[PDB]
Amino acid sequence: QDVVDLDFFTQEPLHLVSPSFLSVTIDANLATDPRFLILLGSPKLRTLARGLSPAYLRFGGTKTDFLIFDPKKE
Amino acid sequence: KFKNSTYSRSSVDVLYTFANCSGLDLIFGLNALLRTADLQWNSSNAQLLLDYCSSKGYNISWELGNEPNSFLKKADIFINGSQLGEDFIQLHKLLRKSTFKNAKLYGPDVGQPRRKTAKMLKSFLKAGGEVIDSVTWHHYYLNGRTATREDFLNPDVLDIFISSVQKVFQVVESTRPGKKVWLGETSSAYGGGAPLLSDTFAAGFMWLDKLGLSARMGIEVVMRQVFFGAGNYHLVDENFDPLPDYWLSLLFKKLVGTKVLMASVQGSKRRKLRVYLHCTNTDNPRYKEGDLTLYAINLHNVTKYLRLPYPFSNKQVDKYLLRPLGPHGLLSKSVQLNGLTLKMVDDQTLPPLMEKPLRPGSSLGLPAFSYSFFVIRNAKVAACI
Ligand SMILES: O=C(O)[C@H]1O[C@@H](O[C@H]2[C@H](O)[C@@H](NS(=O)(=O)O)[C@@H](O[C@H]3[C@H](O)[C@@H](O)[C@H](Oc4ccc([N+](=O)[O-])cc4)O[C@@H]3C(=O)O)O[C@@H]2CO)[C@H](O)[C@@H](O)[C@@H]1O
Ligand SMILES: [Cl-]
Repeated sequence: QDVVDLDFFTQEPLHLVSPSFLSVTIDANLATDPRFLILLGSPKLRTLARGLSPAYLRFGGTKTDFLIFDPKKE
Repeated sequence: KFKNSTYSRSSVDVLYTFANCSGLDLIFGLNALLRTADLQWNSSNAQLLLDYCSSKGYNISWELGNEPNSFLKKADIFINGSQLGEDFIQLHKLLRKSTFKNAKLYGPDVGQPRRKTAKMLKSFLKAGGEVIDSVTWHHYYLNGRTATREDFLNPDVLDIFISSVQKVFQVVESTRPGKKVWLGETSSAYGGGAPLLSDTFAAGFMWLDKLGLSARMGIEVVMRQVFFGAGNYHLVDENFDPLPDYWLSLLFKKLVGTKVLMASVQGSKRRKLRVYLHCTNTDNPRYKEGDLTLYAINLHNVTKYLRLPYPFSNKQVDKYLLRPLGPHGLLSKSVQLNGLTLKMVDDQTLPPLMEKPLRPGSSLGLPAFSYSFFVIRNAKVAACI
C-alpha cells in the first residue's frame, strides 16, 4: 500500500533554532555590478526581503577577500 | 583569477539601507588576505570601515575571511587556523574599542569538513574560539556545472549533508563545547548553481531537506546562497521575480517555529519520505500555542498517504501543499499553493498564503515529487507552550 504511519516525539524540544533560523546571503560579487544601487534600491526586492524577516543578511563570498574599502571613491 | 576591487561609502550605504528597510540584520565579511610582512592580518582597512560604520550608527555584525581553507589556491597564500584565530582576536579588540562594543563576530566560514578543512577548523577554534559568537561553515551538495535533474531528486545526495554536520559537531565538541554552529553560506550547487535546476521547483527538495536536517541536528542558523544575484540559486531573479524556493522559504518562515521536535516513518527506511516536526511559529496569527507544524518531502514517483499518530489522529489539519505550475513540471519557475499560483499582488504586497483545511481523521496526501507543510491545530503540545 501507499499508507505510512508517522511516529512523533513531542515530550520536549530537542533543539531551539534562532527566530532567524532561515537567513540569506548577498554575494560580495554583487557589489562589483555597476547597477548595485539600482538593484538593492528596488522597492519590489525590499518587499520580498521583508517577507523573510526576521533574518540575517550575510554579505560575503569568495570576493570577500578581494574587496578593499576606499573612503575617497564616494 | 580573482583581482582586488574597491567599494565606496555609497555601496556600504546601499547594503545597510537595504537590510535596515527590509528588517534584516547585516553581517559584513571583512578581507582576511590583507597581510603584514610576517603574514599577520593587517587591520588598517577594516579600521577605516569600522570607524565609517560607527560614524553612521550602523549596527553591523562581522566575519573575517571566506573559505580560508582555499586561500592557497585563490591567492597562493597559506594562513593556518592558529594564525586565523589570532587575526579574529585582533578584530575582537577593534570591535570592543568601537562604538558598538558588543557587536557580534562570526567565523571562520570554512568549507565542508574534509580532513584539511577539519584540521584548520580545530586549530582555529583552539586559538580564536573564545571571541566568536557562532562557528560558521559552508555546504553545497553538487558542482552546478555537472549536476543532473536526478541528483536534485536523489536521497543518496540529500543524505551526504548528515555526515558533514556530524563532522563539524565532532570538531566543535572537541574544542569549544556548546558553541553555536551556523551554516554561513549554503545552497544546492556551487559554480553559480545548476542551470535550469537551482532556480526551479526541483531545487526545493534540497532546500527544505537541508532546513529540516539542520534544525534536527542542532544547527541554529542557515544562510541561503543567495537572496538575489547572478547565480541560478537565487531566491529572486534579476527581473525581481521570486522563484519557487522564495515561496517555500516564505511558507517555512510563517509556519515553522523555533522548537524542534522529531517525526519518523514506521518500518524505518528513511529514504524517499522525509519528515520533520517543529512547534508552529507563535507569530502566525492563525494558530495558537501548542500547535505542531509537520513538513514532508515525497521523492517517490507515487502519492503517499501519511497517518498521524495518537493523540493527533482526529485533529483539524491545515495543508500547505506546493506543486509546480505547468508545463515545465519539476523544472518550472512557478509554484502553486493548494492549486493557487503564488504571485505578488503588486510591488508592495505579498499574497496571502491560503491553507486547505482537511477533513479531521483523514490521512495526509503527499503527491509524487512534492513537499507540503501540515499544521495540526489544537495539538495542545505542552512542549510548544
Ligand atoms: O560569469 C559568471 O557568472 C560565473 O559564475 C560563477 O559562479 C559565481 C557565482 O555566480 C557567485 N554567486 S552570486 O551569483 O550570488 O554572485 C559566487 O559564488 C560563490 C561564492 O562566492 C563562494 O563562497 C562559493 O565558494 C565555494 C567554494 C567551494 C565549494 N565546494 O563545495 O568545493 C563551494 C563553494 O562558491 C560560490 C559558487 O561557486 O556559486 O562566485 C561564483 C564563482 O565566481 C562561475 O564559477 C563561473 O563559471 C561563471 O563564469
Ligand atoms: Cl568558549
